[PDB]
Amino acid sequence: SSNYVLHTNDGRTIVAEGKPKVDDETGMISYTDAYGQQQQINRDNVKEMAKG
Amino acid sequence: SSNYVLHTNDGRTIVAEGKPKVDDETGMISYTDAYGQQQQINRDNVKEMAKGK
Amino acid sequence: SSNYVLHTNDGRTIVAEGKPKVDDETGMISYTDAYGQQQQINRDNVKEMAKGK
Amino acid sequence: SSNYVLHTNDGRTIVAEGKPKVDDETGMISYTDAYGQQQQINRDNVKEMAKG
Amino acid sequence: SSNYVLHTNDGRTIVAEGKPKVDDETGMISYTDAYGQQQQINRDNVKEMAKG
Amino acid sequence: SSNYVLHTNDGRTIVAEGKPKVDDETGMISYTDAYGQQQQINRDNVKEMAKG
Amino acid sequence: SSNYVLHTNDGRTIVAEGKPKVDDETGMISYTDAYGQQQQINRDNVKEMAKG
Repeated sequence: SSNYVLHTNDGRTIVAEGKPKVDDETGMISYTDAYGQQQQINRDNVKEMAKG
Repeated sequence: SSNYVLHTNDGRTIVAEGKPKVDDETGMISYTDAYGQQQQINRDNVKEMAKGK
Repeated sequence: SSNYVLHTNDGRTIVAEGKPKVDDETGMISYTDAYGQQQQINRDNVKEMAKGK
Repeated sequence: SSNYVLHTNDGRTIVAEGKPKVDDETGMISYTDAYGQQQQINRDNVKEMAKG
Repeated sequence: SSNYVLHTNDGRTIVAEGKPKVDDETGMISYTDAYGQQQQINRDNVKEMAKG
Repeated sequence: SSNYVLHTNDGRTIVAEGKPKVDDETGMISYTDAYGQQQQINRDNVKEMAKG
Repeated sequence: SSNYVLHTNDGRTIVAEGKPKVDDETGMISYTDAYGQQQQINRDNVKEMAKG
């Protein structure tokens, strides 16, 4: 898939390898960063998301 | 479909191609912008929107 | 149709034609303004609502 | 009638004729004021409520 | 029965006759005070509760 | 019952006998302290909890 | 069998032995720390989480 770009509410821009989605087991937004590591972020700190 | 205009708490005015709707797998408001890029925005960052303008 | 007046948390009063209601597709309060335009407003920005003119 | 008084965030004391209740269509607390007009107030703006 | 004491976020303690419970019609915490009068308070204004 | 140690957001430590859990009737975290008193605390004021 | 790292609001970097998950009884994020102790932390207090 194409990369996705997340904009945090703390001024950061994060690249994800695929579409970030809520992990029903944690309630947080799960994604894979550019280094291929699985990450999760509090949804309250995610302002926007763009495909590409 | 008629475009919608969203106003964010950040002061931005954003144009969507169709009615923005919550995406069940993200919990955020999903839409496609005027440029055709698929975007999502936290509902807490949306102040209001209108159908057309 | 009965009109409503929405009072926002930012000092605005908006006239609605028909009772504003939560739109499950967006999670925001949906209504039609005095000009026939469909609008949506974040529930957190709605302080009170009065039925009438 | 059953008379209630709502105490709001901004310090107001509002008289309601009949028990105020959430309107599931709006998610807000619905009530009839001392003048017979139907009112609705955001739940987050209501601090306390009392019969009297 | 037994009394309960509620501690609000505004530095106040209210005595309740019986266990306060959410009134599903209002979404607030419902209880009967010492005066035997029906009272309701926004859950966001309740810090703690104790059974006396 | 096994003890649990709760830490509030305002920096206090509270010992519970038995696992604290949400009381569906109040929406708050319910527990019995080490001294046998039934208490409840607003979830928003609970930072963390540890078994032991 | 991979470990996880939780980043909290107060700048803590907590190692979890296993993927943290919400506990339906408390509504908080449940996990086991490096010392084998069962811990729980308010979702609102977790900024991010990383696998590795």
